[PDB]
Amino acid sequence: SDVFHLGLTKNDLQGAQLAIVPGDPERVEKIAALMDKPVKLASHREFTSWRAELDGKAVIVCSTGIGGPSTSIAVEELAQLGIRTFLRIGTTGAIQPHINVGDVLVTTASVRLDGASLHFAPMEFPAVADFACTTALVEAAKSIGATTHVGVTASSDTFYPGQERYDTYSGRVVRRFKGSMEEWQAMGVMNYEMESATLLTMCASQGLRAGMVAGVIVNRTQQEIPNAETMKQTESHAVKIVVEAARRLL
Amino acid sequence: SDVFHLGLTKNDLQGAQLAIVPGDPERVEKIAALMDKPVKLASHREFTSWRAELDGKAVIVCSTGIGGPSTSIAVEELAQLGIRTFLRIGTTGAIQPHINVGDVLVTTASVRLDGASLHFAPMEFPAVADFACTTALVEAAKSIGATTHVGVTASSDTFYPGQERYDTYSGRVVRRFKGSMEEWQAMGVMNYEMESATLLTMCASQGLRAGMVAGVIVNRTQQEIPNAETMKQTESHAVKIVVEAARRLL
Amino acid sequence: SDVFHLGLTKNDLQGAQLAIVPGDPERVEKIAALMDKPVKLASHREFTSWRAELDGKAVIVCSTGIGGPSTSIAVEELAQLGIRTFLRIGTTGAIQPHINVGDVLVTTASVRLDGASLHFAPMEFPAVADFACTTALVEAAKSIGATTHVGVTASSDTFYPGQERYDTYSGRVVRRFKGSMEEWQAMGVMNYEMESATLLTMCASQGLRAGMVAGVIVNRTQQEIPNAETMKQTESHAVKIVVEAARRLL
Amino acid sequence: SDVFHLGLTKNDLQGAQLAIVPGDPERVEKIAALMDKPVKLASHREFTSWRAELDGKAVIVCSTGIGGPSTSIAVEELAQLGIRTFLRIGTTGAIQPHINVGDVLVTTASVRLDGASLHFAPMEFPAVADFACTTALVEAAKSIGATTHVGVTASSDTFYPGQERYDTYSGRVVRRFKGSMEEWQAMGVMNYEMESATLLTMCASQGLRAGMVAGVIVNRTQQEIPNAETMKQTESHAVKIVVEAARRLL
Amino acid sequence: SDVFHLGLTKNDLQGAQLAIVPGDPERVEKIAALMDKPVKLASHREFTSWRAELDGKAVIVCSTGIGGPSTSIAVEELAQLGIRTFLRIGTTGAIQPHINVGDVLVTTASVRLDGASLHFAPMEFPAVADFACTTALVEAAKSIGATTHVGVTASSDTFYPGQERYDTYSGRVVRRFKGSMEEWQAMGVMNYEMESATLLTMCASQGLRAGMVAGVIVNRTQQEIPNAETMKQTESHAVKIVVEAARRLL
Amino acid sequence: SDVFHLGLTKNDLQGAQLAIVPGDPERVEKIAALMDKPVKLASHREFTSWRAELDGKAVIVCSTGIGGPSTSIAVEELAQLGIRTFLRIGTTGAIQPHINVGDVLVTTASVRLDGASLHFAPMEFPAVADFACTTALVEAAKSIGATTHVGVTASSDTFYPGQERYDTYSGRVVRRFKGSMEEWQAMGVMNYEMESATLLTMCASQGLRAGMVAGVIVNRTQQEIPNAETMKQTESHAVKIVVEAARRLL
Repeated sequence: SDVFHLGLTKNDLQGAQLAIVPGDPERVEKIAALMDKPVKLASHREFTSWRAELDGKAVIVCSTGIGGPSTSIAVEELAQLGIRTFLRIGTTGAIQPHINVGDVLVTTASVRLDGASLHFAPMEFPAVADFACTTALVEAAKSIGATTHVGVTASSDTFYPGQERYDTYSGRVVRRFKGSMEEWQAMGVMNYEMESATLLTMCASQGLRAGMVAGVIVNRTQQEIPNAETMKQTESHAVKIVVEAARRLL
Repeated sequence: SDVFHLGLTKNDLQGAQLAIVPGDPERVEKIAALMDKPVKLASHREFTSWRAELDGKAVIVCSTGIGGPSTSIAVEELAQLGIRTFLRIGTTGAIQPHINVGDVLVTTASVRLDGASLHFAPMEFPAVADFACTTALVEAAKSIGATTHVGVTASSDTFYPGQERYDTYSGRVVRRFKGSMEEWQAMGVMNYEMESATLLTMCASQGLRAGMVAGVIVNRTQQEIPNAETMKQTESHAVKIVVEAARRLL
Repeated sequence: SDVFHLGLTKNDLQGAQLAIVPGDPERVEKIAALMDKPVKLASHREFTSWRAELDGKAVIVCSTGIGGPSTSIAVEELAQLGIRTFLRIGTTGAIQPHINVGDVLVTTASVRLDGASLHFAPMEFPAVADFACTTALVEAAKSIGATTHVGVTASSDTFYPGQERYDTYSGRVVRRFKGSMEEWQAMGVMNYEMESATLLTMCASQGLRAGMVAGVIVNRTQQEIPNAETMKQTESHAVKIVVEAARRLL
Repeated sequence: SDVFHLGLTKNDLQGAQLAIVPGDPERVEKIAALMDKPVKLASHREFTSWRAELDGKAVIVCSTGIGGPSTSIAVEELAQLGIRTFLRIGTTGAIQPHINVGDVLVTTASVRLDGASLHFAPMEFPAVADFACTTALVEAAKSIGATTHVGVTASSDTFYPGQERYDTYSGRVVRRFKGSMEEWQAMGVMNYEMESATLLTMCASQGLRAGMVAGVIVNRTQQEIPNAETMKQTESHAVKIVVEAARRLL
Repeated sequence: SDVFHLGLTKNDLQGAQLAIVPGDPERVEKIAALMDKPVKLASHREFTSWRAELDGKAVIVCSTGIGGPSTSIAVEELAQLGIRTFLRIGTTGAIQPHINVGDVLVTTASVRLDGASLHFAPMEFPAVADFACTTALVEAAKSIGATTHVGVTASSDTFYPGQERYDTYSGRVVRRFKGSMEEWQAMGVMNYEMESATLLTMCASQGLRAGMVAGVIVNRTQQEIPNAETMKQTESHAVKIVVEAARRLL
Repeated sequence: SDVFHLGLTKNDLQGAQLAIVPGDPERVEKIAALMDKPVKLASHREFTSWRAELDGKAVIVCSTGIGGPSTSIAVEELAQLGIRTFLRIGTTGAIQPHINVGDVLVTTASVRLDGASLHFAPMEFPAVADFACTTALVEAAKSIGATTHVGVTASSDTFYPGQERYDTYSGRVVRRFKGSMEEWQAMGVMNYEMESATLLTMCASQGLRAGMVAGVIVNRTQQEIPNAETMKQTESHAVKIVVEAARRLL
């Protein structure tokens, strides 16, 4: 009630100025947990949010939920309240043979395959991650023992029919797409997400800092299938990483 | 469970082959209250699945979530299960002046201002509604008495920039959208929304009937807003028309 | 079909674990009236059972009665079904001079002036509010403006003597409770009620969440008369608070 | 408007001075109708007040609710309006082999195993019924042709935690209530109910006449199956007795 | 020099209004050695006391002596001097087989099994603890990730002739303590200590805030007793806690 | 390496079967000095043991410490150590307007205002002293020619309210004691100490003898500005006495 969707007043941030924003409310409480004073702040549509304390400081944990459009809202919504640094988080599947399940990727920039990012800046402008927000992550990952990685991620507007795949009802991909996983695999792209380009682009084009840290929970181009526990735990290695990094970014 | 999100068995519809689909999951129960003997099929995350008889026919309601990608996930799986026809109902703003708060707008075709629909069809192909679905919706509307307007709508992939909004954080509109609304506001286009672009295209091009009704929550060119109850006008006028419509197309 | 005094079964709860509890059964219809999925379940004895949904989860608002001998019944009748949390809401008079009519009052532990509780534990053991449900209430109550105080309460097995009241038939109080209120005031107790002693005492000793909040419908030490709605509205706060605190526990 | 909880206006009893106070309102009704001009007055919480008449004199019938604290108000609130002679009637099971599931008992005094009596007179004080009220009764039952019983009654504050029963969410049977039932028998106790030691006590210690008669729907002292033919019968007879009894008492 | 017992004087506090009261006279050193410019003030019977400075303000710390009777003197004479908030820290053993030798517990309220606590409030009043103090201690233990626990502690006035110790001269206690561990256990008690009760009870009922925190040195429940390097961390953890806490409560 | 809190063995006490225990350790030195061969033996918490001799037989001193729970500890272990007779010198305050400041009291038995003794024997059992240990005191008190006063005391678990002191921080004293000093005064009790109870009751219920003597350091009800010089000598004699007193009991 000062911004919509989120349903939060500027007084609900207790003076905060930074938000960690995953894309799922099941991580919000998990995330907020790893800190102290997590007084659930609200839940209003698909934008479920809390509020915690870190080094005696205000830091929020709000989600996104599939779709750069969906995302574009929460961040702007948030940003107009007080926040001005959107550390993101999440797991994923990489497209490189040398990259393992247990390693964590830190996205420097992204392939703008989404369509949403096109509302804050032309395509010639890059979906670039903030410098400090990138080093802060690498550190936080440089210190727990997580095989760090750094590069570019493809940010496409689709799960099955978009992300270059051929398993569904019909059996195709949009012309200009048909066979895109391969090509990127040759430009040194690491993973396949779906919100980064919007984020990076909508922060980079609007004088706002943001960083990204995922967690390889499976590598499609390899025999060996992942594991429940590995996935369960690994998921948390990514939790700590960012949680721990945000402190320096305050 | 045969899907990947909706979490429903193909036997869960018990006949169902149509489906009213709103973005907000909250309304799913609101909508399915109107039919006869309803039931909550399930409701994982932003994918609330309610079912409800209507003229002895097994009809269904389901949420879309915000954004075209989120949408793509619903419809694709819903169609997978057994549906062949959709019907979207929502809230929105009307750009034209002569349009009013608490009115119904039908859409025969949408301007593609996203990047989700592109995965199913080139930008030449049109975001067109379906006759069958336009028929009822228009009739069912003139049937319950509602100042009805019919035409074209812009389905922006963003709520703030794509729909040209300066009442924001930065107050800037990338060259592209600088003046788009004022320009739209002469091509005849009536309103702004976010999921029609992906719904119409993908359906129109997959042998699946679909249409889309909605109501005006606000006319922004206007300033003297509606009122809470005016907000419940749609929550009945537009809500009844889509069911009124659902019936005829049974 | 499941229990006796209620007439509910492990299917009327839609699998739940929490539940509200207003002693008066004519308040149940108003608790749920504030929550999505509001449906009426029965009307036995004084246990007017109702159900609802808060954030897509099942919540079982239910009523107790005057005293802890009935509440005895209510609590276990519910838990046995599958409830592991309870949040009492109610009516109360304040002994402290500075607590005003309306002011929502939360509790930490009630002074054992009942009898039922003595059947679940010794008088040495403390009728303590579960830290879990006590925090929730205080947040909600506080993140809404509610003028709150948190402290000690006096759970009497009677409404006139066990709470010093002379405007009666006789006009006398048995040695024991003679001048007690006075001492409680010095002792810094907050208010008078009749159900929290059992409830609290009861759950603690059995491994069950339990918290409690109520509303100032009357103060004695003071002058002013009972207003209008602030004897139904004075509840409004508590009513909502016990609900905004509801969400948080789900 | 004259009495907080019940509503009753001193002008609603019209010089009556007796009042049969049953458990639930359903029993309050089958009673009113047997006397004359049974008129309804009001119904709040577990308190439903009817108005009858016997031989040109006013009489009141009001439900009291479960527990000694519940009753605590029914009385004082009535006794505050004009009533001075109270009579209790309900149903119970027996503990003495020499009692069949069709008898009627009368309580001269009750073992105080409650908590709301201590709010009226030290445990040294007896919970004995008046002599007139307890004479009218012993006569009324001999009349109709019943098999009376005049003795002492167990007035527990809860169920199993103080009656040697168990199965439920096992609620600790206070170390004090170990080897209770068997010892209650050896001390010539007839039944077991839950509000008499609280009714009789607040009376005698204040200047009021109360009496107690009840039928035996069950007699767990044996495994010999119980016929509902008796259940409805026993009921009516008992009520007849009291209503006949009251005739004298007026 | 001001107080007949402690010794300290109004002056020797420097406006301080919060004191950490550990039992032993050493711990006091351990603590105080953590704030700014520690300074001994007095050492008289079993009441040694220093003065510190935390986050800018003046603070106190002070040994209590065995049992609550000893505590009773300190607490009072401290409060008399100016101390309004207290905070206890000690050791103990678990009753639950799930509590571990490295865990820490905060007490909401304790089963009053002492005797001295009876010179303040009746046996009904609870051994409840100030809401904030209690919260202040759950955060601290958290702000440093500890195998934390929260709930009720048991505290009598004896070591071996009481707290289930069939080991001394007589080999048992009166008919009160005779297989009670098993008892309180079944009711959910975390530990056994002696000064807790008295403290909480005396405080709540006077107008002061007090918190109770401890650490499990011996896993008495189990066949256990730890060494000399762990009987040190237990303290470092607890010390950093009640200190970290006190900071906030300041 | 024998018993913790004390820290003493057996070869440690040269047979010593009787022992003097004067609460305060700082006064242990100046007692052992009165008997023969005064040798120090330990110093732990307050339990400061000191070996000495008399007439060729061993006698030990071991200050107990404020409160009964303390003493409880000390005595329980000395006893394990061999001791089997205890004399308890200490100070006190009289409540009679005939006993001056410096008088010497001898206790036959005292009031049980403690709480520890309940672990040693029912409240009914008396808190009396051995007879040999009582004549031993008296006579020797006559011996040095000291103004004696045989009688009874009141043993309080707490020093401020236990003995109705209003000049506290809350200026409040619970019900059980409000005006508790005139009840005693009139009753015929002479002093108010804090350890006499556990001692006597604890000893008189196992087989050990015990005694009690104290010097009047402060007469409550009294005033008449206490003459400076008299207060030390006050404690002096009552020391000489016990030492000498202990003479006959060897």
